[PDB]
Amino acid sequence: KFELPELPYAYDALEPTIDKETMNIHHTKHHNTYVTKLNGALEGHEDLKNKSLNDLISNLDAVPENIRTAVRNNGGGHANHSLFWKLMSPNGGGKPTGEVADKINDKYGSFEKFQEEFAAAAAGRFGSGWAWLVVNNGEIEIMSTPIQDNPLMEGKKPILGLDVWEHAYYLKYQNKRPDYISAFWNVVNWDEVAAQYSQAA
Amino acid sequence: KFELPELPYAYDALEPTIDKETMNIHHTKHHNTYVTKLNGALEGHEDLKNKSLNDLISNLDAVPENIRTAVRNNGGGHANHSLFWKLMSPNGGGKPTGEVADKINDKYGSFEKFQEEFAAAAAGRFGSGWAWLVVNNGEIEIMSTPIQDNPLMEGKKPILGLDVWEHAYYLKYQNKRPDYISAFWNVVNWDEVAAQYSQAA
Ligand SMILES: [Mn+2]
Ligand SMILES: [Mn+2]
Ligand SMILES: [Zn+2]
Ligand SMILES: [Zn+2]
Repeated sequence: KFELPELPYAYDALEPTIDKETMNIHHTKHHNTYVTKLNGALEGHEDLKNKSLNDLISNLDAVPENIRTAVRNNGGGHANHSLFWKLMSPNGGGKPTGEVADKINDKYGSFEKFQEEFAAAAAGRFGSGWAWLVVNNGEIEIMSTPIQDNPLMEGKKPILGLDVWEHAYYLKYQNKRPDYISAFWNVVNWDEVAAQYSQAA
Repeated sequence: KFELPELPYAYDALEPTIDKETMNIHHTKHHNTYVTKLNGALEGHEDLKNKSLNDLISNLDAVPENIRTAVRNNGGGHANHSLFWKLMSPNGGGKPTGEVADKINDKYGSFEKFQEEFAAAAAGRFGSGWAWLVVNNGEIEIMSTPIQDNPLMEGKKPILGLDVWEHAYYLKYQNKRPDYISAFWNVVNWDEVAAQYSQAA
């Protein structure tokens, strides 16, 4: 029921920023694994096996203790990475657009301002985890979920996130995470962020 | 007061198993950073600045909330990695020796038995973290501390640990952690484990 999604672009379609090589691994390895561990946990747990990844991820209570964690770590990863793949593009980057843009300025004053905040957050997260641009009600803040936890698990709808696990950049940038973070901006598809905004609200 | 320690061996003195390259980074980058962040936190906090890394790490309460975390994440890392560097050797590996050996058999029956347990633990830890072979009283168990937390922070004296952060192997093994884990065994210096055992007890 849960399947590994197709990359809307080539694996080298981002080769300057993120090396096609990690793209290959991070996609056909890690991610896939999550989709695997996931499907094979809900195996036999009927009522669960009938829920959307989102619902499933949201109400982490309906899942029995015995496998709650696995649906978490694997349910989140599969969800997080799923989103990630779409928040980049060979024909993307630049500055935000749409209401998302405005809101961003209403927020931290200027986009560059926001960025400086985000970059800081993405670098804040110790160990593994992700950084995001939630949308709590008519508002949007900046947070960072550890390991694979997804913000939807706290009632906050994501619209932008950045894998910060060292496996998402250690090949090309090793320990220089800020560099990886700076680079990110070039590929980020604000069109998606936009769409992901209207739906949430 | 706190300084980055010298590697008792060359950076390529483990080149078949762990690539000299990561050895260089993991040592002169990551680790160093921790020693940096550490010294620069206790800066000004007098009574603290007079404690041994161990004491300091142990009683994580005496540290004010405002910097407790930093002494943690950085205090643990600096301690963990410090130990790690010594738990390997170009002239090491093989099977355990000394009372440590016996105890190991008393424990899981056989060393290979223990290994199978350890390897499992090292692979268990989700996200970042380390796996260890604690020594609680006259006994020794197997656990895994997340991120940089160190078992000494729970009253358990370490004698063996394995960096499991993806930065300790992603260069040579990428996502194949079990392989990295298997490989580990070859370099592990049981002589050290031994010594580290007598002292604890
Ligand atoms: Mn990832
Ligand atoms: Mn490390
Ligand atoms: Zn069930
Ligand atoms: Zn003080």
